[PDB]
Amino acid sequence: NLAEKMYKAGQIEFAKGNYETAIIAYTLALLKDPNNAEAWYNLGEAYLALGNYEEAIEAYQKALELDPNNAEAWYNLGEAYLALGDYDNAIEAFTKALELDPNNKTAKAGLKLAKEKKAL
Amino acid sequence: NLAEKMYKAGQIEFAKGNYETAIIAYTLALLKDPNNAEAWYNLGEAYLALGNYEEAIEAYQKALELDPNNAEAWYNLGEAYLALGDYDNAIEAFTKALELDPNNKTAKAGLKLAKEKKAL
Amino acid sequence: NLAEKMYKAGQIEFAKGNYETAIIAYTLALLKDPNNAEAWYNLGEAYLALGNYEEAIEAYQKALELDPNNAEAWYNLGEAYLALGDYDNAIEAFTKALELDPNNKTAKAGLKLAKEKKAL
Amino acid sequence: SLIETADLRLLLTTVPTETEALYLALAAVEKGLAAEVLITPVTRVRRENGKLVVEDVYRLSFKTTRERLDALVAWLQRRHPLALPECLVLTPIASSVAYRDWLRSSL
Amino acid sequence: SLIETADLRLLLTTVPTETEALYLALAAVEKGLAAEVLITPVTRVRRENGKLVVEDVYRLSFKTTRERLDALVAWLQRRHPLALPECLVLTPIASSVAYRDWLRSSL
Amino acid sequence: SLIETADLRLLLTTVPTETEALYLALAAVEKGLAAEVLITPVTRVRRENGKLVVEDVYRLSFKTTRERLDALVAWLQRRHPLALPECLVLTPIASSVAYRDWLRSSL
Amino acid sequence: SLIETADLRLLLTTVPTETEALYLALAAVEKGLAAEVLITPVTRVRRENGKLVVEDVYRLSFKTTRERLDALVAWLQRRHPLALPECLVLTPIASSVAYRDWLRSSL
Amino acid sequence: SLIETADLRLLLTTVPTETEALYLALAAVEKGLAAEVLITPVTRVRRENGKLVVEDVYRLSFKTTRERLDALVAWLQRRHPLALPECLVLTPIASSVAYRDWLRSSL
Amino acid sequence: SLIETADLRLLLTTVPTETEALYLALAAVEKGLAAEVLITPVTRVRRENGKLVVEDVYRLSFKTTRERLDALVAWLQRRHPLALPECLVLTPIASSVAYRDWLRSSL
Amino acid sequence: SLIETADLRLLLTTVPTETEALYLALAAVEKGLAAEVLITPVTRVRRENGKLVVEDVYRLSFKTTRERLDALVAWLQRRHPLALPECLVLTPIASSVAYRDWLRSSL
Amino acid sequence: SLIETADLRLLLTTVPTETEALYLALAAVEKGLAAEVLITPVTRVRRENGKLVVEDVYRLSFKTTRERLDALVAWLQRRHPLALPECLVLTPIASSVAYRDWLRSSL
Amino acid sequence: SLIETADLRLLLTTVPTETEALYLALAAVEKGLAAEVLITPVTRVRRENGKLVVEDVYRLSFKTTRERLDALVAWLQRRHPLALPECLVLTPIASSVAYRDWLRSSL
Repeated sequence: NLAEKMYKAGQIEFAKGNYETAIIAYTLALLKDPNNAEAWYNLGEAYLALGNYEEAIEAYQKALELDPNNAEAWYNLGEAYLALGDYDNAIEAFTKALELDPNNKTAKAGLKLAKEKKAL
Repeated sequence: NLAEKMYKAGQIEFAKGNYETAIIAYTLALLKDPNNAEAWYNLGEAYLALGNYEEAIEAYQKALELDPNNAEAWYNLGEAYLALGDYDNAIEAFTKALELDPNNKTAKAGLKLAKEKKAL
Repeated sequence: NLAEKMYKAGQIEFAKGNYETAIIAYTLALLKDPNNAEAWYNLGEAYLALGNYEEAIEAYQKALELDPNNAEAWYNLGEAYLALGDYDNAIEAFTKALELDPNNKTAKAGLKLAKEKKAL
Repeated sequence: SLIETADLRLLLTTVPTETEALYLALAAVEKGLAAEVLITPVTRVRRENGKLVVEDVYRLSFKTTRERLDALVAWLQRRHPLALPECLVLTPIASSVAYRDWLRSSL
Repeated sequence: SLIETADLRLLLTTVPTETEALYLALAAVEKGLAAEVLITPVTRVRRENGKLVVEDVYRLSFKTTRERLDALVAWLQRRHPLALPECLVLTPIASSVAYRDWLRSSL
Repeated sequence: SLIETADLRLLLTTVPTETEALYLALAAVEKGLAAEVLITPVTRVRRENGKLVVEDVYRLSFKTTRERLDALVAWLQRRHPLALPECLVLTPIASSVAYRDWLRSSL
Repeated sequence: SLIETADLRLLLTTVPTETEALYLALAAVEKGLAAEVLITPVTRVRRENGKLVVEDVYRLSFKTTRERLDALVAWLQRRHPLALPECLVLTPIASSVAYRDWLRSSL
Repeated sequence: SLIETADLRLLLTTVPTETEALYLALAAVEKGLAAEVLITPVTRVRRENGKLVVEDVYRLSFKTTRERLDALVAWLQRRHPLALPECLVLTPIASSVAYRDWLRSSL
Repeated sequence: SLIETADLRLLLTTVPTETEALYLALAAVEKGLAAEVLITPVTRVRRENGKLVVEDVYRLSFKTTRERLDALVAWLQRRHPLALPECLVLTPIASSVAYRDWLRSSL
Repeated sequence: SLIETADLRLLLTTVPTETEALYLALAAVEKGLAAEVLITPVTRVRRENGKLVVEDVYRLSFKTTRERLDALVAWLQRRHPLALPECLVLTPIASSVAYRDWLRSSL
Repeated sequence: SLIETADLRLLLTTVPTETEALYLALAAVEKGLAAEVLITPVTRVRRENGKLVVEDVYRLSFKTTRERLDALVAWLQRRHPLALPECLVLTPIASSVAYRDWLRSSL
Repeated sequence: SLIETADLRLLLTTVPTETEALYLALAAVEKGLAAEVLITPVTRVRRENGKLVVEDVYRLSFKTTRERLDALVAWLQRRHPLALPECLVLTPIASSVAYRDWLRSSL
C-alpha cells in the first residue's frame, strides 16, 4: 500500500531533478521493502545522476542480484565501470547486455569503446 | 519524544509549501506511530494540496477510522469526492459534517452544490 | 551500510543550508541507529542553525550522554544556554570545555561573558 | 497613505451559476489562497462551436500576492470545472500602505 | 499554463440602452472585429452641460489584439452614436497559453 | 484619435449602502475633486474579525489626474466612514485625444 | 511560421575520434539531455605544450534549451575525456514555430 | 574596414541528398532569393518515430538580408520537401564595409 | 564552470586551397594573432562576374579576443590574397571559466 | 589589480561594551558568518525615551558577500542583545582582484 | 527584516576639538536636524598653505533623511566654524524595516 | 552649496603599526597622489593560516579623484608591504561645490 505511494513519490521527485530528496525517499522505501528490484534500479540511476559512483555500483549488483534480467541495468553498470576506468567488468557487462538485447547499437558501440580503450 | 519533533517539522514544512518533503516527513512519522489521527489528517491536506486524490481519500477514511469526530475532515473529504465526480458519498459526508457543525455556511452550500450537480 | 549513506547525504544537505531536509534525514538515520554520537551532534548543529532551542538542548545532552568528550559540543551547548538566558549551566559547560581544550580563546572569552552577564 | 505597489494581481474569471462561483471563492478564502474575492452578475454572449450563444454568467475578481499567485492559478486550472480555465491578471500600480500591511498580514 | 502576454487590450465603453449595447457587440463579433464582448448594467451620474444628471447606463468591455485595435477603435468612433466616443484601453500582463493560442486563432 | 496617456488613475472603492456611495461621488464631483464617478451593485464576502460574512455592497470607480490624486485620496481617507479606507489605483495606458483635452478642461 | 526565439543554445565541441563523438552524442540523446546532435570531420592544428601539432578531429554541435543547458554542460565537463572540456554556446535569434513546439515537446 | 552590421542572418538547414541541396541553393541564387549559399557533407543521428536512426545528410547555410528573409523562408517552407522545414537563423554582429556595399548591391 | 563571456568573436573565412589556409592559420598562431584556428573542406558555388561557378574551398574559423580582433582583421585584409577579404564575426554568449582563464593566458 | 565588485556589503553596528563586541565578532568569524570584522571605540549621544544621553560605545564594521548577508543579519537580529538591532549596509564599488579571489575563498 | 532603502545619507565631517564636535552633534539632535550622530578620535595630516601639518582631529558621522539633508547641510555650512565646511554624503543601500519605521518616526 | 559628485572614491586600508601608516600617507600626499588621508587606531581579529588571531591595527582612508585612482592603487599594491594589498573603494554621491573646486585644485 504505502510503499508504492512513496515509490511513485520517488519517481515524481526524480522527474524534478532534486536528486537527494529522491535518495531519501528511496532509502525510506527500501526500509519498508528491501526487496524491490525496481526501487533498487531507480536508486541506481539516482546515484549515477548525482555522480557518486561506488554506491551506485553496489546498488547495481544488488539490483542484478534480485533481478538479473535487466539489460538497461547492465548497460548503465557498464557506463559506470567506464567512468571508473574499470574496463574488464565493463566488457562482461556489455557482452551480457547485448546477449539480453542484441538490437541495441548503444551496447555494440560501448563494447567497441571498451576494446579500444583497453587496447591503449 | 522524537515523533512530535518530526511532526512539528512536518507542519513547519507544510507552511513553506514544499509538499513532497512534508509527505516524506509524515511517512517517516507514521512509521514511528501509525496511530496519530492528527498526522493522518495533516497528510490528508498534504495529498489534497498536491492533488493526487485516491491516496488522499484513503488517508481520509483512515483518519476518520481512528477519529470520526472531525467535521473539517468530513468537509475536505466531501470536496475530494466532488473533485472525483463521486457525488453520493460527498452528500453523506456533508450531511455528517453539518450534523457535527451546523453553523458552517460552507457545509450547507456544499450540500447544495451536490444536490444541484447530482440533479443534472 | 545504508546508515552511513544517509549520514553522508545529511552532511551534503547541511552544506546546502536546507535545514529541514537535513532534519528529516537525521531522524531517519537515528531510526536506523539511535546510537550515533556524530549524528546526534550534527542534528544538534542543525537545530541550532534553525534556531528552535529546546530540542537542540535535548540533542546536546543526548550527544554528551553517549559521548562526553566533545569540547566543541560543550561550547555550542554553552552558546545555546547563553541564547536562552540560562547562565549557570553555560558557566559549567564553558569550564568543562576549557578543561578539555584550554587553548581556545573562544572558551575563555565565553566564560568571561557569562561572568559579566551573571554579574548584572 | 498611498504607496506604490507591485505585488498585487487581479484574477478575472467567470462561471455559469452563482453557486459554483461562491463555492470557488469560499474554498479559496477558507484555506487562505485568496483573501479577497468578489462576484458580479453578468451576461455572456460567445461564439460557441461555431455558433453564437447568449447566456447569463457570474464574474469572479481575485486579488492576491504574486507569490501565492502560482499556487492559486494551478489550483484553479486543475479544479476549474471547464477544461479551459479563465486566467486574466491585472496589477494595480499603487495602494494605501494600510492595505499593504493588512493584506500582507491577511495573505 | 500562465504565460506573460502583451497583445491584449481592454476597451471600456458605455451606452444608454442595452439595445445598442448588444447591437454594437454583435456587429463587432460577427465581422470578427471583437471576439470577446461583455455587458453590465450600471448607473451613470455625470455633470452634463454644467448640470449634474443621474442615469442608468450599460458598460461595454472589449478585449482584442493590438493589431486589430486600431480598426476596431476607428469603426467605433465613426459609428459610436455619441459624437464623443468612449475610448479606454487596459492591458493584462499575463494569461494562460491556452487563451493565447485560442484567441490568436479566434481573432 | 487614440494617444498614449499616463496621467489617468482608476480609484476602486466600495461602501455598504448606495446612499453614501452617491453622496461621496456627488461631493467629489461638485467640488471638482473627481469629474468621473461610477457606481455598481456588488456582493462582498469577507473574513471579518476571524469569521466569514456575506453582504451586498456598492463599488466606486474614480478616474482623475495624478496631480489631483493626492488631494482626492487624502479627502477620502479622512472622510471615508470606515477607518480603513479603500485605495486601489489603476492607470490606463492610452485614450482618445478628445478625452485628453476634455478631461484636462473638466478636471 | 518564423518566430523570435531565445531558449536555444548551440554547444560546440570537438573530440579526436569519431567513436567517442558518436558515443557522447548517443548517450546525450538516449537520456534526453540533447535531442539534436551533429558530427563533422575536421582537421585541428593547435599549439600543444609549446609546440604546433596537426591532427584530424571531429566537431560536435549541440542545440538544447537553456533550462537543460546546465545539466548537459555539467555532465559533459565531468564526463569529457579531456580534463579541459570544450564549452562554446551560440544562440539563434529566431526559428519556425513548428520547431518551437516540436523541440519543446522533444526536449 | 570592419563595420557593425545588423541586417545579416544565417539560415541553417539540412537535406538528405546533395542533389536537392544544390537544387535548392541553385533555385534560390538564380532568382536572387539567396546570393550566398554553402553545402557541407554531414552525418545526422536522430530519434525518428521513437527510434534512433543514423544517416548522412548535407547541411545548408544561407546568409541574406532581413528584408528578403521572410520571402526566402516562406518559399522554403512551402517548397521544403519535408513537411517540417528547417529554420535556424544566426546574425553576425559585424563585417567589412566592402561586403556591406557588395551584398547590398548583390542582394 | 560555465560563465557568461563577451570578449570572444568567431571569424569566418574561406580560401581556395588548403595550403594557403594552413599557411594563414600558421602565421596567425605563431605570432599570437590567433591562438585558435580550424580548417574544413567545403564546396563553394558562387555567382562570379555574372556567371555561376562550382568550386571546392576550405573554410577558416578564428576565435580571438575583441582587443586583438582589430589587429588580426587588418593583417588579414592587407594580407588576404583576394582583394576583397572575408570578414564575418560571431560572438559566443558564454563558456567555461577554464577557457576564460586559459585563452586570456594564451592570447 | 583593481576590478569592479558588487558582492560586498559593509554592516555597521554598535554595542555598549567591547566585551560583547568582540564576542559577536568572534562568534561570526569562527563559524564563517563574517570573515572580516573591525572594532572601534566611539562615543554615542542619543535621545533616549525623550531624553538626551551621553555614552561611550563600540562600533562594529562587517564586510561579507551578499549571499551570506541574509543569514548573518538574521543571526544578528535574533541574537543582538538589543531588541532593535543595528542594520546598516554599504557596498564598495571596486577592489583588487586579489581580495576578490581571497574573500571568495575565505567566505 | 532587511529591506532596500534609499532615503539615508551619511554625512562625514571633522573638527579639531571634541568640544565643538559634541556641541554640533548636540545642537543638531536637540532640534531634530540629526537624530543619529557619532564621534571618533582621529589624526589628520594635511597640506596646509603649501606645508604639511600633523594634527589630531575628531570625525563626525551624520545619518539623516534626504528631505532633512538640505536644511542640515545649510545649517552646517553657515554654522561650521571653518569657512570651508566638510560635506561628504554616503547612502546605504538597505537596512532593517525596524530602523525604517523608527527613524521615520524619530526624524 | 551641495552638488552631486561622482569623481570621489574612498580607499580603505589597514596596516599593523602607525609608523608605516603615516609613512604611506606622507608619501602619497607629498607627491600629490592623495591629498586627503586619515588614520585611526583599530583592533583587527582575523583567521590567519587557519587560526584566529587578535591584533591592534591602524586603518587608512584615502579620498582622491577617479583619474588619479589607478596610479595611486598601482603604487600602493607594488609598494604595500603585505603582498596582498588592501583595496576597498567607496564613492560619495554629493558634496559642497567648495570642495569640488578646492579638491580639483589640490588634486
